[PDB]
Amino acid sequence: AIKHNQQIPNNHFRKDWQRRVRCHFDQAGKKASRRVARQAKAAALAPRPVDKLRPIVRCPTIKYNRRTRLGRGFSLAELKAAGIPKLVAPTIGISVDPRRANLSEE
Amino acid sequence: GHAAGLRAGTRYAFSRNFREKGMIRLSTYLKQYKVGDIVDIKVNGAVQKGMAHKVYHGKTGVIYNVTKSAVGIIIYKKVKHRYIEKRINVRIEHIQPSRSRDDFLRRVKQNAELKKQAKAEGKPVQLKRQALLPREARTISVVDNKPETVAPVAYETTI
Amino acid sequence: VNVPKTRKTYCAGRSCGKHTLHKVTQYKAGKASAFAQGKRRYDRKQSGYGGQTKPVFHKKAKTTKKVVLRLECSVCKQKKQLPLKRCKHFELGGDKKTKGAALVF
Amino acid sequence: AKSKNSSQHNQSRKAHRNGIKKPKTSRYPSLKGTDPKFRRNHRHALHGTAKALKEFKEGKRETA
Amino acid sequence: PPKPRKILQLLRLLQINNGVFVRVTKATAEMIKIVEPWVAYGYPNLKSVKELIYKRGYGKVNKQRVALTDNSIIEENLGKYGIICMEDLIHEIYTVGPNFKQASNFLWPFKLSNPTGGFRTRKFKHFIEGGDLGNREEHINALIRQMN
Amino acid sequence: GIDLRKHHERSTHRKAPKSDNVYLKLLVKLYRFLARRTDSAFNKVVLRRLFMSRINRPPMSISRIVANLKGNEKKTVVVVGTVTDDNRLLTVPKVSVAALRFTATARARIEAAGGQAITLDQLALEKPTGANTLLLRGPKNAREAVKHFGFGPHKHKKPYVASKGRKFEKARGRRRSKGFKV
RNA sequence: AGGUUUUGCGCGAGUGUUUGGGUGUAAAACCCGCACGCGUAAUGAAAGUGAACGUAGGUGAGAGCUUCGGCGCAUCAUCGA
RNA sequence: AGACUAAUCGAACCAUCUAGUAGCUGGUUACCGCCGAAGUUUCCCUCAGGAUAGCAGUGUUGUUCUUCAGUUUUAUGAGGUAAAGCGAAUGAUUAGGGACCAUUCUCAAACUUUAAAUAUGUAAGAAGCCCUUGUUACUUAAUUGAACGUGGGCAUUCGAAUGUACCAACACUAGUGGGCCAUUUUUGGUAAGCAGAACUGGCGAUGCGGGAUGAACCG
RNA sequence: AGGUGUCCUAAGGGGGGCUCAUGGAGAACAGAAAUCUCCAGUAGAACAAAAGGGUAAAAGUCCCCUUGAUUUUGAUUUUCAGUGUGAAUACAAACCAUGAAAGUGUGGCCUAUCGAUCCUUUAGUCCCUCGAAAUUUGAGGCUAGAGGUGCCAGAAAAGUUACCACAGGGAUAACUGGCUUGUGGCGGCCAAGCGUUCAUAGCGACGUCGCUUUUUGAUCCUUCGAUGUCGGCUCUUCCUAUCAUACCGAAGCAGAAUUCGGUAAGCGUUGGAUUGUUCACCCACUAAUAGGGAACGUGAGCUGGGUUUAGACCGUCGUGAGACA
RNA sequence: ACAUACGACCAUACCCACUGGAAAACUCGGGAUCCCGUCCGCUCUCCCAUAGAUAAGCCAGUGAGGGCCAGACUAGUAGUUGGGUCGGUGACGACCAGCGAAUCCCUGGUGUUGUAUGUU
Ligand SMILES: C[C@@H]1C[C@@H]([C@H](O)CC2CC(=O)NC(=O)C2)C(=O)[C@@H](C)C1
Ligand SMILES: [Mg+2]
Ligand SMILES: [Mg+2]
Ligand SMILES: [Mg+2]
Ligand SMILES: [Mg+2]
Ligand SMILES: [Mg+2]
Ligand SMILES: [Mg+2]
Ligand SMILES: [Mg+2]
Ligand SMILES: [Mg+2]
Ligand SMILES: [Mg+2]
Ligand SMILES: [Mg+2]
Ligand SMILES: [Mg+2]
Ligand SMILES: [Mg+2]
Ligand SMILES: [Mg+2]
Ligand SMILES: [Mg+2]
Ligand SMILES: [Mg+2]
Ligand SMILES: [Mg+2]
Ligand SMILES: [Mg+2]
Ligand SMILES: [Mg+2]
Ligand SMILES: [Mg+2]
Ligand SMILES: [Mg+2]
Ligand SMILES: [Mg+2]
Ligand SMILES: [Mg+2]
Ligand SMILES: [Mg+2]
Ligand SMILES: [Mg+2]
Ligand SMILES: [Mg+2]
Ligand SMILES: [Mg+2]
Ligand SMILES: [Mg+2]
Ligand SMILES: [Mg+2]
Ligand SMILES: [Mg+2]
Ligand SMILES: [Mg+2]
Ligand SMILES: [Mg+2]
Ligand SMILES: [Mg+2]
Ligand SMILES: [Mg+2]
Ligand SMILES: [Mg+2]
Ligand SMILES: [Mg+2]
Ligand SMILES: [Mg+2]
Ligand SMILES: [Mg+2]
Ligand SMILES: [Mg+2]
Ligand SMILES: [Mg+2]
Ligand SMILES: [Mg+2]
Ligand SMILES: [Mg+2]
Ligand SMILES: [Mg+2]
Ligand SMILES: [Mg+2]
Ligand SMILES: [Mg+2]
Ligand SMILES: [Mg+2]
Ligand SMILES: [Mg+2]
Repeated sequence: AIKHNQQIPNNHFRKDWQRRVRCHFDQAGKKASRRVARQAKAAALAPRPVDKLRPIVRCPTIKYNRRTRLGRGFSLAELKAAGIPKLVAPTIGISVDPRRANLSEE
Repeated sequence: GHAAGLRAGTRYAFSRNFREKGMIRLSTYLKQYKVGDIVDIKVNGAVQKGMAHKVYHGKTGVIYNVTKSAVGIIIYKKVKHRYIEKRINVRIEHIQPSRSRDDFLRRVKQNAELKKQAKAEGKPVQLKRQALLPREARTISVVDNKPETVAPVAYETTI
Repeated sequence: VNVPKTRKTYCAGRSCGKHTLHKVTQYKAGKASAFAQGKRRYDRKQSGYGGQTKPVFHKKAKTTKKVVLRLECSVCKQKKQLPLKRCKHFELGGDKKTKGAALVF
Repeated sequence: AKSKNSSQHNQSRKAHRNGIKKPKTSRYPSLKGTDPKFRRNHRHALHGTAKALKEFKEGKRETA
Repeated sequence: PPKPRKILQLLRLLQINNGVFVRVTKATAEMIKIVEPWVAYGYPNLKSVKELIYKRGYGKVNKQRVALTDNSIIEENLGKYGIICMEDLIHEIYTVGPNFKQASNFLWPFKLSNPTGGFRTRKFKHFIEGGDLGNREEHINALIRQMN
Repeated sequence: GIDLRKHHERSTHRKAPKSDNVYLKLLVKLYRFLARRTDSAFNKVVLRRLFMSRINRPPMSISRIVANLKGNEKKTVVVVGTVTDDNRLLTVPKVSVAALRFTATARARIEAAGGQAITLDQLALEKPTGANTLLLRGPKNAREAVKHFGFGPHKHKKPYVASKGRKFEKARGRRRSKGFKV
């Protein structure tokens, strides 16, 4: 039913979409409850920090390798060099990642 | 309609006159055409190469491109609600210079001569053409011919 | 329609670039790779319980085919295609016509 | 149900509602579509004339 | 028809009982011959020209229909051609002068009324065959008195 | 009845801005008075351009101001529009520019060079008639939408396509190998 | 919801806070920043390559300005790079 | 007997998918102001429908010494209709006469030596004209030409009339895509308030005075 | 009124020589038609194929040489939306053909002779990709053809419904009405003849002018959210183109009987056998047994014989379901 | 002015018949080794320019010649554009404002011209 100089439509609305419409009216309510949960966690964890120490890693593609971010956990090679037992670091707020490997000394 | 190809209905338009068919006069090939000339298209049926469609037969246009044995003509074709520029490649055998443009060109040259002559002489002259004017007063002499009294004629003769 | 076995035409062989003598044959359509992407795609669509999945041309109006000549250069040894008009009883034999010969009954 | 086949009635009145206007022509018509030999040469003829006017204006030439 | 419609627009006769002055040479004569089934024309005299302009003569000033009640309007519009008063304007019309085109075009078309007494039984016939259309040569003055 | 072909035809040009900008209303009142009470044809054009919409007042860059300002120096450049900054212009000379708007980068650089970045109400003060002024207009047909106008066969215009790639408008009517070319 | 043209508005080679975080008079208002979307570069099927001879050119028209000799925005036509 | 199967049978009843689809029928809610149509082109498993162009509105912009025209005049082309012709070609055709020839009567949508009326193309200049001269890789035997120019000369009588109560361009989009009537020309048909065309004007979309009465007639 | 879906290595391209159809005259077989010679011969021949233009030291015919029926993409024309397809025109850059040369040649003297997406296949690209790296098969790409859509801008497609259904249409048929009157019916004009002789007592051929809407056609304006669709029975009224009755004129009117015509529609115009029948055809009576209209008058007046659903039979047709004024 | 070569318009120039043509030219002409082409030196090709001739070609004049060209008549006729509440049952016709042909018979004429080279 194309009528004029239009752009050819790409509206994927032929599958009874009205049953699966998710409206986020609780965006403000969820935010307030997340902060309440965070406050409770901090109070129970005091005086420990609410989070854990994580390493610096390089992003894994040619588009993003120019930038570094936070990784999941410290590799076993890093932990051994630092002089921290592998099963002691989790008890003192350090994140451990046995899967990660180090291919560079830097 | 049922048949709508080229040359349809050109039985008389593209033919040649009664006693001037056969060989084509060579003055057609010896005419010289410049860009900007105004020429009349008249399709000659004795040459079937490089014709123009029957719509352009009898039309007039301005030459815009000159190539070996044919010229390009810009013709305005009326198509319903607008005119369209049409560039027609037609052989020099189907065209001829328009005498209306030549008559204009002798007039523009002439107007310069009178204007130059008048300015040197010292009086103004009129350059615009003027349409026929109402007759002025005149006196008619009847010394030789006197008026003839004519009356309507009777039906009289049946045949 | 009669066509000679040889004709001298332009050869764009990057080494001749001019008119050379060509060997003229008739192009026969080769057939048919069973691993062409269209054939692989068609086979999987047909498989299953759907039935027949693509149109099957039943009608027919043309009684002829355009004859395509393959011209092979005598020097470059590369080919060149040259289609002709629709005709029946095409031949490359080149049995030349005779003018003014007596008819045979 | 048969209908009316063709009609040119009211087609002239429809055309003249907004007039039958010829397209406007500028001073310099397009040289595309002219003879290629003439067209290539005209490129060089204009290039030289521009250079001659530039030299005359600047001072290196006194013939324009 | 379309062709007579165009000619009546070129002669500025867009209404019924609308009058204009026309100098006849050849081109205007052939235009009027086409639109004879719509117009009646003749040769006006001095009284016809004079009474038309004094009573129903309006000027065309900035595309506006302005009554000619004093000589200032004529002076400020037709002054370039030596016409500075009503008498100059009337003289340029009655005697076809060099600036007849500008003087005639300056005058808005005359908006006359229906004739008092006229016309006659059959109006849309030629004046020769008992009608009104066509060229009543010098009789247009009698018609003008009725319609003005 | 009278034989007319049109009745009550309106002027096609805008006679008052559609903006509810109170400050722009004051500016139009000033230039209505100026255009009426002066013989300056410059005032009439400036009044007319104040009415125009936002697509008829395209932005101008300092580089385009600099390009046209030679050897027209000692003249005040007047732009009824927005003057934008150009990164590609490494240095900005001393210029006098009067405009409706200045971007923060453009105003800072013009003033840093030692020039004047004034508004159109300031311009009407020292130059009530455009005595030494250069009236400049931005590129009207540089808009993206104009690239789509008049689309048709053999028109070389931009189609309405939601993506760029070897697909979506490249096969038939775009090359002779698939049917024809346009 | 996604397009397109037009109108008004903010910023403008940038623009968009509100996925999220801080804060709060508490589903509001206010603040924050990394990425990201669109734009800034196109053209090829792709490998790929990737926009100044020149006051970013010449010619004609061109509102406006003019020190009255000229300069000439936008835009159109044309010959170029 | 396509009979009966809870008043239901050429496939029962109940609830759901389901607000099934419908190029088809019906309906679609205040006022005033301004502008205001089409039943036509091309394509379509198209013929009761669409897309496309045309007709219309609105919003603008370049401007507002804007330019042109359903017109005439002058100059100059094209056409093959009406009429005419057959002691002219082709075809049809009557009669006598002299030895095929000289005559004779009547014809042609698909014949013609001729040939109107109405309609129809173009021109009537500054984007022009004249003199000198410049550029080129085109052309010429050739600084001979062609095209484009610099510098000069022609001025607003700048090279017919009339009008300009239509300046030009752009964007977006509506409705429409059943038409009908009449003068003149004209096709099929015995004819038709029949079917189908060309130009123009009307009704549809339009009231008013006349034709007693009436969509088209007259004003 | 006709044509096309083909045909042609020449019937394409170049160059040269010649003139055709026909007519007259002449030569053994030889004659109306064989071949040879001369003269005249504006094309009256030929040009593949319909028709129309065009062509004479050619565009025809014969001879000589060739493949321009090649490569590269552009511009323009016709149909046109100024889209596609088909076809055509003029140039430009190569490589060629022909001719002494100027020149001509991008298929057929011109107007018809034909085909998208997808897929397959071929030619070219010394080319690009198979995305961890490399080689070779294989596959996919780019440019140009072919394989085909004749419903020819291109769906992949047999019937029947009398068991039927829905959305609609008076855009469209079957019944009335409306225009028309070929056809049906009826009436005039002329006068060749018929009538013992004698055109017109009575007829009237060959022609020709009309009228009606009681026949049937033609058309499709009204009605498809229905105007109950034949006939008969019953009943009323109207028309005249008068069958009878009233009064008259004419006759090939002696009487009787009969025929033609005038005013005139006041008043009548039947009982039955067969058929649903309108119509028809007989029997009998009668002054006479005239012709028509009123929505083919008249179904909330009747009847239901026919027509006109569903059941059933037969004949023909169909493989069959089923069809059959 | 005439002739020749190349032309322009392409019959006022063509077709038939009769008569005449000073100078030069054109032409018919004489021969077949070479170039060349034929059944045939007919045509084409080559050589001769002495011999002969205006018989033909060519040119000119003539014909109450055919034709062609132009005019007159046909004729303000045929036809046609616009108009009327014009005429007529109609077919058609007249008038108003305009345009406006073509036959048969009749008469006159029978090429004009350019470049270049020559001519008694
Ligand atoms: C008849 C045969 C096939 C035909 C082609 O594969 C038909 C396609 C058309 C496409 O649009 N998709 C369809 O499913 C099938 C091809 O062109 C012809 C030459 C030869
Ligand atoms: Mg002709
Ligand atoms: Mg050809
Ligand atoms: Mg299986
Ligand atoms: Mg229709
Ligand atoms: Mg009174
Ligand atoms: Mg009014
Ligand atoms: Mg953010
Ligand atoms: Mg960004
Ligand atoms: Mg430029
Ligand atoms: Mg049954
Ligand atoms: Mg039951
Ligand atoms: Mg429902
Ligand atoms: Mg289809
Ligand atoms: Mg409907
Ligand atoms: Mg539309
Ligand atoms: Mg014709
Ligand atoms: Mg006739
Ligand atoms: Mg004649
Ligand atoms: Mg004849
Ligand atoms: Mg004319
Ligand atoms: Mg539409
Ligand atoms: Mg309607
Ligand atoms: Mg009305
Ligand atoms: Mg030849
Ligand atoms: Mg095409
Ligand atoms: Mg060539
Ligand atoms: Mg041939
Ligand atoms: Mg493929
Ligand atoms: Mg294909
Ligand atoms: Mg089709
Ligand atoms: Mg079925
Ligand atoms: Mg049924
Ligand atoms: Mg049935
Ligand atoms: Mg019927
Ligand atoms: Mg009848
Ligand atoms: Mg009916
Ligand atoms: Mg109907
Ligand atoms: Mg009904
Ligand atoms: Mg009803
Ligand atoms: Mg009823
Ligand atoms: Mg009677
Ligand atoms: Mg009846
Ligand atoms: Mg009843
Ligand atoms: Mg039954
Ligand atoms: Mg059987
Ligand atoms: Mg039946």
